[PDB]
Amino acid sequence: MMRCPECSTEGWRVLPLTVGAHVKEGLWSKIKGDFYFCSLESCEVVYFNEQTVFRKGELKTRVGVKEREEPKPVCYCNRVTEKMLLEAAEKFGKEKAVEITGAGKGKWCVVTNPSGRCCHWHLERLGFPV
Ligand code: FES
Ligand SMILES: [Zn+2]
Repeated sequence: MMRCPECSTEGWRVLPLTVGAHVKEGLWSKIKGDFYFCSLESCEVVYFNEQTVFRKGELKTRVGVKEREEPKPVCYCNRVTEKMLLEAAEKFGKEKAVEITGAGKGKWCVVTNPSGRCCHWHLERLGFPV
């Protein structure tokens, strides 16, 4: 609902629980309420709100959609990278790759995933309908 201050993309709400799991611990005192996640590949911003912006360099976690080179995480619960997904998609086809990597099968995404959401959105963005 809130728009990224850098790229204008609508972000999705994330709780302090999620933000604290992904930002460098030295920045925890700056986490004072909800943030919004910027999912745009080109934008340096990862979390933003009225008070504070955390860019890629302020996170301890690599955010898959923001990374140009491997490792490019997609599923954080099951430790699946873009490379694993496309390697397997070439061998077994995109649908059997999702099934074989285990991407999307976890439940702890609000903490493991920087977006605070299940990795389906990124899987779908990559052409792996789930
Ligand atoms: S991040 Fe993929 S199932 Fe949680
Ligand atoms: Zn942005």
